[PDB]
Amino acid sequence: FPFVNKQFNYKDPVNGVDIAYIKIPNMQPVKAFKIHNKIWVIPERDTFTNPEEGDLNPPPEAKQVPVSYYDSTYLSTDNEKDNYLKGVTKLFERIYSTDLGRMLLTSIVRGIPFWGGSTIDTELKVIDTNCINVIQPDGSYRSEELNLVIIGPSADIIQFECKSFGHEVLNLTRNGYGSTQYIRFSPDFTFGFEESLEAGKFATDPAVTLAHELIHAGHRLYGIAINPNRVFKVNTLEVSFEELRTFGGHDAKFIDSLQENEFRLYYYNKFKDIASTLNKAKSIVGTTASLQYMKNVFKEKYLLSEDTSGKFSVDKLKFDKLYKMLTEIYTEDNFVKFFKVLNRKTYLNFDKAVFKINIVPKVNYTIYDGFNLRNTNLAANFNGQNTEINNMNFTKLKNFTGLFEFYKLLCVRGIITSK
Amino acid sequence: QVQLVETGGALVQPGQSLTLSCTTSENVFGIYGMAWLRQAPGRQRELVASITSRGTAHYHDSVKGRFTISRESGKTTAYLQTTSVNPEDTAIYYCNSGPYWGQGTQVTVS
Amino acid sequence: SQVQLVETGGGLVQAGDSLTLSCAATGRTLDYYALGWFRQVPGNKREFVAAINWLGGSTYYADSVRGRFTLSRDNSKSTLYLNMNNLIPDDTAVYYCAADFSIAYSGTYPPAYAEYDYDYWGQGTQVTV
Amino acid sequence: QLQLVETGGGLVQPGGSLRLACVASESVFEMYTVAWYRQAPGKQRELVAGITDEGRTNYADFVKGRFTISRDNSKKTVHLQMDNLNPEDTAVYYCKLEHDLGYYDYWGQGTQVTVS
Ligand SMILES: [Zn+2]
Ligand SMILES: [Zn+2]
Repeated sequence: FPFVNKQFNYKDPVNGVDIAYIKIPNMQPVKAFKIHNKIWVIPERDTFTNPEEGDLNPPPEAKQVPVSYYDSTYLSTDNEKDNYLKGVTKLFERIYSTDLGRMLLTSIVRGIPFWGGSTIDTELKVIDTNCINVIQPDGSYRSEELNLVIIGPSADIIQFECKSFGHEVLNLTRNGYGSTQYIRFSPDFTFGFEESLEAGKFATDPAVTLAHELIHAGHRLYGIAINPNRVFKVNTLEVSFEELRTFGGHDAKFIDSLQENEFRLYYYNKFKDIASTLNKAKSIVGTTASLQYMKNVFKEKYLLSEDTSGKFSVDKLKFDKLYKMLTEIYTEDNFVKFFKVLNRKTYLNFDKAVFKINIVPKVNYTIYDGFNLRNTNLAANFNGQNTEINNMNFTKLKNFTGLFEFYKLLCVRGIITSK
Repeated sequence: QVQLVETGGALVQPGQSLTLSCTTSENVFGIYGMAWLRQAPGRQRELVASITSRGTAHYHDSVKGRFTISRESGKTTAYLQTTSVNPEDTAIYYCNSGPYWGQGTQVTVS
Repeated sequence: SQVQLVETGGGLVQAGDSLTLSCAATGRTLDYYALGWFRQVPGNKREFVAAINWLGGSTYYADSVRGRFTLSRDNSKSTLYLNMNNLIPDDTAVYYCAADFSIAYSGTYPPAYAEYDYDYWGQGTQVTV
Repeated sequence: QLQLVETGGGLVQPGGSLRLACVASESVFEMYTVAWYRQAPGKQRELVAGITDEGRTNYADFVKGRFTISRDNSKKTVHLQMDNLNPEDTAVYYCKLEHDLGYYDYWGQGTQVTVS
């Protein structure tokens, strides 16, 4: 019955299938694990996606963001990597335990990046940035396409992100194509927030943060992520449209209804254009599979309607439902509702405290209850998330900054010239 | 659909003291906080009062001292009290909580 | 969880006739799994025959066997059958039967076509025509 | 995933009425078309009545307006008012959640309905 079909240990021998050394489009291979189709986990500190961030030593204290935490020794031992892999897998299972998280994970699995990398109009070809090189026992390399990579954080440990390799001219995260998403995330740390009671000494369920990054990845796999240039400026530091949409709840209403309808119109037209490119496709390059096979795969991804002549079109109501699922249903607020946990009430609650956790032992954190274990002292009043009642599960590493205690007035920033 | 309604706007003599009230339907004050912003026809939008969901308050330098903003924890209505009002407070006062706005009360001095 | 796969039916036949290979499965569920068949001639790379998704009967055949080979299932005994019709001398190879798990296999979703997607394998049976 | 349990079944005299109900509390009720299916001991599991998230109802031919399917999205429940029951309706009724995008389907354990 579980999401992950295998029980993985970091020291298990590689086989070139689901446990193997790999290489990213941009090093020497790193040991990674294929926990599910199209999803891989690299129990390593991310020094590969950005070589400019291949230094784990903390920058000068003036250059440090107020909400940051550094530890160059984290995720360096085989035991640390084993525990990281097990915790990431457990959080994936906890997300899968809910219907919302299962739906999101299904969307991610079937959200294969589009084969729009050919210079010929009628040819379907894969984009190499959406692949990884898997070492074979033979010793050769296999170019395998995928959807999601979960890698440990870089220098800043609590800097969780979802970023993708880009096309030189195309914006794959915004033209409906999609690209393989790499998520900097760690299950060994959690955040504490301060929400007024209607005394806020509660910690974040890391499943909620992983689901946040998974919603980012789901937006970006279907190529509907909001441009990171569309940003609110806060005054009394900025907040992107993407983050506010991703949190959902009341924060999503910072985006005007007219902008939401413009997004819907543009992505309806882009899905129509993708369906038409599938209709006009005649050749396919670089795969055992047939052209109709890739056609059907992307039909199942974008939920295109197929007439009795094989040609594709987008059912308007099915597009509306898919888009509303990806943007309004996949939200942090809905994940808080499903997990029945306590969490920040707005993405604008910038102040965080940094705590160390160990979610792998089932006496500490379970798939169905998180920290609020059944039939325990932790089951009531979210006591499992109380960093003082459940003190055996949280160890304070960084205190609250105290620098974000003011009303957040958001003002849209205008279009700016760029290079 | 959330909505903020503010009341208490009328004529005020410079000696008199005013109280503006703002209420909401879903209690978003405990999520974001609340802000009072006043706009004079000649000037631009001015942030007169702000307060977070925890209670910390911040004021503009024009109204610092003579103004006080209250939210009072679990309550779903916020108040802005003013003493020794002067001509600078002739403006339309709008209520804000995150993305939601009121539609203003007019305050005019003699 | 884990599912075992056994393959029976290989043998010697003559060009043009039909044959059926059986893949028996002993696992907990077989739900949300995709069962595929692959060829391998001693020498070249192992190629793909054809696969289904079990839960929602989504089939897919490789262009070397489209229209000739047909997939069929039997839930009475949890078995898979590959019916190879109009066999030709180029079909002589070792046939393997494999399984892959994905939560998206329910319904009309197409199964995987690459060996690496499939994680569980059998020992295979030889077919010579 | 989540357990779907149907309530309101039992035995009734021929020509009576019954209320069936399934609750899908933890499912995302929207994005599903909830429906009722009917399974006779040796026969097939045939579609009975399905209602979309919007409200558009769908009934089978053997249901001649005597069954009414209701859907409350507030409480994420689905009811089926069966009137004028006949011995042809004797079967176990299952409540199904059909994903509107075809991702996956949920099936309940069913409740038995017998008339005599
Ligand atoms: Zn991009
Ligand atoms: Zn985010």
